Amino acid sequence: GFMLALELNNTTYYLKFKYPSQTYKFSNMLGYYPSIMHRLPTYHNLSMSQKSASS
Amino acid sequence: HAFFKAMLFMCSGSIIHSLNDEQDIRKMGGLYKAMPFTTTALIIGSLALTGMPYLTGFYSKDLIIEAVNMSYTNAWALLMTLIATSLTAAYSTRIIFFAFLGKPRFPPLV
Amino acid sequence: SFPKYKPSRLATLPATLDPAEYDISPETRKAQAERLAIRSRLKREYLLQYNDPNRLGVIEDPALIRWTYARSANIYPNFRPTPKTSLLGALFGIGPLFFWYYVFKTDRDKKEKLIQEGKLDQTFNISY
Amino acid sequence: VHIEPRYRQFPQLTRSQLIQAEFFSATMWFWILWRFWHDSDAVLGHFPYPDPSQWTDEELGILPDDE
Amino acid sequence: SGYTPDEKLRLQQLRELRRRWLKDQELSPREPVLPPRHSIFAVTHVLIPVWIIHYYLKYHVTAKPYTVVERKPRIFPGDTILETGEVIPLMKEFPDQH
Amino acid sequence: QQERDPWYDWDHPDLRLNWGEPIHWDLDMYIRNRVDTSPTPVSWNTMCKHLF
Amino acid sequence: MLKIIIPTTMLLPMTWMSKHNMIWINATVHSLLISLISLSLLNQLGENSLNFSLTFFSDSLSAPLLVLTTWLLPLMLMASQSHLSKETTTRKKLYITMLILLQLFLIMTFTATELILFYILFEATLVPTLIIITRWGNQTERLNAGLYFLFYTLAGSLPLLVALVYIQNTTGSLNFLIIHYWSHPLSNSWSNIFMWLACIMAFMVKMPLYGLHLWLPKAHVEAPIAGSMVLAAVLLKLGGYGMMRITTILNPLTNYMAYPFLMLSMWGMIMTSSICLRQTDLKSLIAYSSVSHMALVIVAIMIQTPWSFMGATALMIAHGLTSSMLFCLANTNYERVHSRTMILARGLQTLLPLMATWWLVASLTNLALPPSINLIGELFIITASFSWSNITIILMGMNMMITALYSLYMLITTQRGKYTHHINNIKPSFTRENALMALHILPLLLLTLNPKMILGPLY
Amino acid sequence: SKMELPDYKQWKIEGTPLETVQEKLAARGLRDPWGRNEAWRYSGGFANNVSFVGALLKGFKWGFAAFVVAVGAEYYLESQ
Amino acid sequence: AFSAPAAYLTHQQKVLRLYKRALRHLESWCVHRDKYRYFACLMRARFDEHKNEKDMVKATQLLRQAEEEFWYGQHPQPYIFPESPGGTSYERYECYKVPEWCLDDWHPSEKAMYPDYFAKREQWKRLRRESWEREVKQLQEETPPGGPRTEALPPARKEGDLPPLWWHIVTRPRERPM
Amino acid sequence: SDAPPLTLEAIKDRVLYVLKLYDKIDPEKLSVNSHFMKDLGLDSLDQVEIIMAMEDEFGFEIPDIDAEKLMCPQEIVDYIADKKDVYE
Amino acid sequence: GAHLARRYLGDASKEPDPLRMPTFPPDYGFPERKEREMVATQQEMNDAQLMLQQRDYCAHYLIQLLKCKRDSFPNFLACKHEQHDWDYCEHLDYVKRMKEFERERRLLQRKKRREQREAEMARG
Amino acid sequence: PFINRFFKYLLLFLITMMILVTANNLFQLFIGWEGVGIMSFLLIGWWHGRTDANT
Ligand SMILES: CCCCCCCCCCCCCCCCC[C@@H](O)O[C@H](CO[C@H](O)CCCCCCCCCCCCCCC)COP(=O)(O)OCC[N+](C)(C)C
Ligand SMILES: CCCCCCCC/C=C\CCCCCCCC(=O)O[C@H](COC(=O)CCCCCCC/C=C/CCCCCCCC)COP(=O)(O)OCCN
Ligand SMILES: CCCCCCCCCCCC(=O)SCCNC(=O)CCNC(=O)[C@H](O)C(C)(C)COP(=O)(O)O
Repeated sequence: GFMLALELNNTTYYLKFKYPSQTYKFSNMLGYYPSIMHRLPTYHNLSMSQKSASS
Repeated sequence: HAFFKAMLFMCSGSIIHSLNDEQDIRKMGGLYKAMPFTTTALIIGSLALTGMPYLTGFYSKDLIIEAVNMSYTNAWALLMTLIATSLTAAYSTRIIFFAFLGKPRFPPLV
Repeated sequence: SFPKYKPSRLATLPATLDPAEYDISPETRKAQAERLAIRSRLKREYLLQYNDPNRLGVIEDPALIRWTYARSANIYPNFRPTPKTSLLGALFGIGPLFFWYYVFKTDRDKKEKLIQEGKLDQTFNISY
Repeated sequence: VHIEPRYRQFPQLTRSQLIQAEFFSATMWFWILWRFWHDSDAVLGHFPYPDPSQWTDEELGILPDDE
Repeated sequence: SGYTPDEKLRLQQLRELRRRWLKDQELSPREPVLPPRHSIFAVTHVLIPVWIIHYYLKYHVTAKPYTVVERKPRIFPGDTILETGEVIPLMKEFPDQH
Repeated sequence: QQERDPWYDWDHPDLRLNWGEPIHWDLDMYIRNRVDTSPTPVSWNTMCKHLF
Repeated sequence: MLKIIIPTTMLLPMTWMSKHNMIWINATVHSLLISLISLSLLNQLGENSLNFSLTFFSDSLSAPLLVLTTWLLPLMLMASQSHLSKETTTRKKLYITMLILLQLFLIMTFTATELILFYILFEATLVPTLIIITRWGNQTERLNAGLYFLFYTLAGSLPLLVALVYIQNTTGSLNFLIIHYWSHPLSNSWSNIFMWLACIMAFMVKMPLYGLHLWLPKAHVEAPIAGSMVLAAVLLKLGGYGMMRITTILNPLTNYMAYPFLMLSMWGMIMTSSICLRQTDLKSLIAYSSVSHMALVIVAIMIQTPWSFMGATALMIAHGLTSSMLFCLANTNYERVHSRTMILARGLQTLLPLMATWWLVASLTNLALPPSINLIGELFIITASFSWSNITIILMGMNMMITALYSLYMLITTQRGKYTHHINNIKPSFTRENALMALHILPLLLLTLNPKMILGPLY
Repeated sequence: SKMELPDYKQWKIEGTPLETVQEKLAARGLRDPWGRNEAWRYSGGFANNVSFVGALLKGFKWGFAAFVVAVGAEYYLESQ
Repeated sequence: AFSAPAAYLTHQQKVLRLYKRALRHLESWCVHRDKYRYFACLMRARFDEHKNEKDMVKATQLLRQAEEEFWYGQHPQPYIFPESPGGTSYERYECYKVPEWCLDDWHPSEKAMYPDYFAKREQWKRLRRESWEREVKQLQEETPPGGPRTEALPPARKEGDLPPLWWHIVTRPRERPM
Repeated sequence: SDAPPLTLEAIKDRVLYVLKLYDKIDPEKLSVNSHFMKDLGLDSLDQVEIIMAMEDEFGFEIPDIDAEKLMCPQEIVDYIADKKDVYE
Repeated sequence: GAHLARRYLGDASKEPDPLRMPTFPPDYGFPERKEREMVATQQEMNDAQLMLQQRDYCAHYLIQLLKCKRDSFPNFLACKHEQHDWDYCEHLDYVKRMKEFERERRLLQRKKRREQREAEMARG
Repeated sequence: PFINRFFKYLLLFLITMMILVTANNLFQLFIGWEGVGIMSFLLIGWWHGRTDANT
C-alpha cells in the first residue's frame, strides 16, 4: 500500500496531463451513492407526500 | 484506535487553523519543517494506524488480521479485508505526501 | 469527440451545454430584455419599502400569498372527477389498506392456528 | 512567544517545538527498536510451522494399503 | 468594459459612507460603563460528591437485596479462603514437559 | 434552488428568491436543504449502472 | 368531587364581579389554586376506583386527565390576554366564561359514573368550543371550521346515544361499575355489529381516526390560541377515554371488528406524518402531528392489552402537554408577524435565543426522546403491537423516522438559517411568553420521575 | 511589528523547476509570464524538503543511539 | 454580487468565463505550481489560437465544443475557496450577523452602557430620516415612465445629497461580526 | 490570535507587489492608477489572469460580474477593502 | 492454502471436509490409541471461571498463568514463563489437530485407492 | 463567541456516552443512544446559519 501509493503520488510531478479514468470518478464521487440515494428516494417520498397524501 | 484517530484529527485541525481555515490538501505545501511537532505527531499517528509493530495500533490490528486469516470465514470477506488493509497505508501516504512534502501551495501571507 | 452528457430529472442539463443559449435571435434578446425589466421593476418596488425609514413590520409579498393559497385553498375548486384522478385516488387511498389488511390477517391466522396446535414456544411470554 | 507573519518567507521557529518534535520521534524509534530486540517473536512467530508431508504413516496410523 | 461614470461615482459615495459607518462602530476608551483556597476544587467537586455517594450506597442501596451484585472472585488451586480458612489443593502433578 | 446563481444579490439570500417573483409549486421540496437537481459531472443513468 | 366542581363554578361570579383591570389576575390565581386542589386526586388505590358518590367517581385513568384540564385553564388564560387586550370588558368576561364553562363540563365528563351523564357532558363541551372558534377566530374560514367541528361530532355521537338507551333497556343500568361487573359477551350477529359501530364511531370521530379527521386541521388552525390549546390537549382525549370505558362491553366482537380501524390507524399515521413534511402553514403541521399521535393511541386501545392501555394513557397525557406547548410557540411568532406561513420568518434563533431553546425542547418531546413520557407511551404501544403481530414494527418504525424528520424540519425552518431582512418588528420575548413555555415544559419533565402517576389503571 | 514586504527584485525562476518549465515552453514558442510570482515557494526556507522514507525516519538516528546505549548497558550489567 | 446583472452575456464575456473556469479546474488537476504554469501556458496558447476569428458562427461553434470538452474533462472535486458558495466556510458567520434595528429594542439599562455609540447612532438615524424624501424624489425623476430597465441605481448629484437606497448597503452587519 | 487586521496600505502594497511580478508589465512605469487596457496595453485574458492572481494572493475569489470591471490597481484595492470591511 | 486449491479445483472427493471429520474410526489404523487425558478437573476450571472456550486440554497452564498474573499484579512483566508454557501447550494442541487433518485425508485417499483398485481387479 | 456553550455541549455528549456505555438494561442504553444522537445533531449544526451544516 505504501509503495504503490508513493509511486502513483510521485508520478504527479511529471509534466503530463490525462483526463481521469472512470474508476477514479467512481472512487472520488463516493461510488455515486450520495448522488443517487440522496436525490431519488427523497424526491419520490416528498413528491408522494404532497401529490398523493396531502392533495 | 481512539488514541491515534483523535490525535490525527487534532493534527489536521492544527494544520487547518494555521492555514487560515483551509482544509484542501491541494493548497497545503511543505509543512514538514514549518510545523515540526504537528508533522511528528501525524507521522506517529499514521504509523500507528497502519499497524507498525510495537505501537498502539499493532497490538490490536495485527491480531485481528491474524484471526481473520486463521478462521473458517467467507473468502471474499477475507480478500476484501486484506485489500482494505493495503488501502489504509495508501491514504495515509496520500495525506503525508500532499500535506507535508514538496513545496508550499498556500497563500503568501504565512 | 468526447462522451456526451445526457440530462435527467434529478441531474439537469447545464447551461453551457444548452443549445438554446447559442442559437440567438432578435426575439430572444428582446424577451431577455423584458425579463430583466420585470425583475428590475419588482426589485425597485421591494427596495423602496425595504429602505423606507418609516416602514415597520412585514413587507407583504403577494407571490408568497398566491403560493400558499394555491397549495391549500385553490385545489378543491379546480378538482374534476376524471378517470385518471378516480383511478389514482382509488389506488393510493384504498389499495394500501387492503394490502396491509391481507398481510396482517394472514400473519395472525398463521399465528393463531399455530397456537391452537400447541407449537409456538411461548415460554417466558407473560407480558403483553 | 510572539510570532509574526513573514510574507513569502519561511516562518520563524522556536527551539522548544523543534527539540520536542525530535525527542518524540526519537522516543518512538527507540521504543520500536527496544521492543523488537526483546519481543521479536511477536512479529516473527515463536513456534515452527510443521510440514504435514514430513509425517510418517506409522505415527498417523495408515496401514500399508493391503489390509 | 469597466465602470460607467455613474457606477464609479455611486460606488465612491457608498464607500465613503460605509467607511464612516465602520469607523463609528469603534469604542471610546470608556464605552463599557459598568454599573456597581489552593485545593478548594478537589474538596467540593470530588470529596463532597464521593461522601454523598458512599453514604447513599452503604446505608440505603445495600439495605435492599441484590441491589449491588459482584461476580464471585476467581479461585485458583493453592488458594486459602479468608472466610472459612479452607485450603484448595494443588493441580494434579503436571507431566512436566520441560 | 441550488441551481440558482449564488453570486446574485437575492432578496432572500438563503432561499435564493426575489421578492414578488412567482414561486415554484414545489418550493418546499427544492429549498436546497432537500432535493437537489443540479447537473452532475457524470450522467445520471451512468452513475446508476456503476453503483448497481 | 364537589370540592373541585364548586370552586370552578364560583370562578364565574368571581370573574363577572371583578374590576375591569383585575379579571386576568383573579382568574389565573384561582384556577391555579383549583389545579393545586385537584392534584390530590392522584392518590389512587389499585384494586378499585375512588367512588365519591352515586354520581361521580375517580380512577387512575380519570385523575391525570382532570389534573391536565385544571392545569390547562391558567395557561389558556395567560395565552389569551395578549391578543384580547383591545377587547371590551364584557366580551373579555364572556371569553373567560366560555373557558370556565368548558373546564366545568370536562371535569364533570371525566368523573361521571353513568354513561348518559357522560354523554350529555361530552356533548355539552361542544357549545363553548364552537362559540370560541366562531366568535374569536381571526379569519373568515373560522365559520366553516365551526360547521366542520360540529357536524362531524354529532354525526358520530347521535348513533351512540341511541345505542346507549338501547343498552339500558336490556341491561337495566348504565352505571359503569354495574356495566363492568355484569358484562356479558357479544355474539356474532349483524345487530351486534351495528351496536358495536354505534358505540365506537363517536369516539373514533373525536380521536380523530384517519379518514374522519378533516375537521381537525380546519378547527385547530382557525381557532384562537386558547381554543387550539384546549382542542388538542384535552378534547381529543375525550375520544380515547371514552373508548377505554366502552370496550368493556364489546368483547369478543372487537377481536375482528377492529381490523379496518387498525389498518386505517397505521396507514394514516404514516400518511399524516408524511403530510407534515410538505406543509406551508405552521399550525397545520402541528394539527397533523396530533392526528398521527392519536392514530397510535387508537391502535393501542383497539388491541386491548394492559401494556397498550398503559401506553395509550401515557401518550395521551404527554401529547396534550407537547401539542399545547407547540401551539403556544407558533402563536408567539404569529403575533410577531401576523402570518402563519412557516418560511416567512426565519433565523429566529439569532433574534430570540431563549424562545429557540423552548422550540428545541418542544421538538425533542414531539419526536419522543428518551426518557420522556412521550417515548414511554410510544414504546409501550409499540411493544404491545409487536406482540399483536411482529410486522407492525415495520409501520411503527417508519412512523418514528418520519416524525423526527418533520419535527426537526420545523425547528430548522423557523429557528435556523438567516433572518428575513425586511421583518424588523421582532421584539424581545415577554416574561409572560417565557413563563407560559416553562409552565408547559417543566411538568412534562417532572412526570418522568414518577411515570406510574400517568400509567393508568392497568399499572 | 509592522512588517514590510521583501524586495520583489529577488524572485527569480533560475535554479528552480520554473526555469525548466520556461525552457520547455520556449521550445514550443511560448512564455510563462507568472513564474516570478511563484518563485518564493522554491527560493528560501522551502528550497529543500525531505522524501517520504526520510520523513518516516525523522528521529531514527538519536533513537538508535539511545537503543545502542541501552543494550550495551544490558550487556555490561548482567555480568555481576 | 455588487454589480447589477444585464439581460444577457456577450460572446466575449462567455469566452472569458470559460477561460477562468478551465484554468481553475486545470489548477485543480495540476496540483503543483510549475506543472500548472506549464499547462496553463499551453491552455492560453490553445485559447489565443482563435482570438482573431471573424465568422461569429465559427466562433460560437468553437465555444460549444470548448464547453463540451470542459464538461467531459472537469475535475469532479475542484478547489473551492473556503468562503465561496461551495466552500467549507461559506455561510459560517451568518448566525453572528444581527440586524442593526435590533439595537432599538435594547433596555435603557443596556443603552446606559455605550452612551457615545448610541449618540452616533441617533446622528445616523437623523441623517437617514432627513435624506429619505430627497432620495425618493431623485429616484422618481430619473426613472423612465416605463419603469426601470435594469437594477442599476444612480449616485447623488446635488451638493448635499446621498445616493438613493443607501441605508441597508451602508449598514451591513459585517463579514466577521463577532 | 488570528491574522492582524488588514489595512489599505497593506492591500495596495500587495496588489502592486503582485502586479510587479507580472512579466507583461513594466515595473517602473506601473502606478496605482494605471489602466490595464489604455496604459499597459493588455487584453481581456491578461485581465482574467490578473484577477485570478489577486484571488490567489488574498485567498478569496471575485465573481466574474464584479471582476470584469476592475481595470486598474486602485479599483482592485477598493473592491478588496469594501469586501473585507477595511476602512483605514 | 494449497488444501483449498486441492479441494475446490481438484477432486473434492479426495479431500477432507472440515465440517464433517473425522469419518473413519479413531482406532482404524492404530492398534492401540491412548485416550487424551486432562489435568484440570471440572471444579478447578469452574472456580477459575476461565471461559467455555478456554476450558480445553491446555487449561491447567492457563490457570497457573492467571494465578501468577494475580499474585504479581504490579509487575505485569513477570508472567513470561507461564505465558510461554500456555502458548506451547496450545501450539501442541494445534499440531495435533493438523496431524488429525493429515491422517484423515491420507486415510481417505488410501480408501479410494483400495476400493476402486479392488474394483479394477474385480472387473476383469 | 459561544465557546462556553461549546464546552457545555461537549460535556453533555460525554455524559450521554457514559450513560450508554455503563447501561445494564436496554432502556438506559437507549437513553444513552438517543442522547448521543441528539448531541451529535446539535454539534454538527453548530454554525446554524450555514445550510450545509443543518442538512
Ligand atoms: C373514512 C373512514 C370511515 C370509518 C370506516 C369504518 C369501517 C367499518 C367497517 C366494518 C368492518 C366489518 C363489518 C362487518 C364484519 C364482516 C363484514 C362482511 O364483509 O363479512 C362477511 C359478511 O358476509 C357478506 O360479505 C355480507 C356483507 C356484504 C354486504 C355489506 C356491503 C359491503 C360493501 C362496502 C360498503 C362500504 C362501507 C363503508 C361506507 C362509508 C363475513 O361472512 P359471514 O361470516 O358468512 O357473515 C358474518 C356475519 N354474521 C355472522 C352475522 C352472519
Ligand atoms: C363521522 C361519521 C360517523 C358515522 C357513524 C354512523 C355509524 C353508526 C353505527 C350505526 C348507527 C345506528 C345503529 C343503531 C344502534 C344499535 C343498537 C342495536 O342493537 O339495535 C340493533 C338494530 O340494528 C339496526 O337496526 C341498525 C341498522 C342500520 C340502520 C341505519 C343504517 C345507516 C347506514 C348503515 C351503515 C352505517 C353505519 C356505520 C358507519 C361507520 C362510520 C362511517 C338490534 O336491535 P333489535 O331490533 O332489537 O334486534 C335484535 C335482534 N337481532
Ligand atoms: C482542465 C479541465 C477542462 C478544460 C477544457 C477546456 C477547453 C477549452 C479549449 C480552448 C478554448 C477555445 O478555443 S475559445 C474559442 C472562442 N473564439 C473567440 O473568442 C473568437 C473571437 N474573439 C473574441 O471574441 C475576443 O478576442 C476574446 C477571445 C474574447 C478576448 O477578448 P479581450 O482581448 O477583449 O479580452
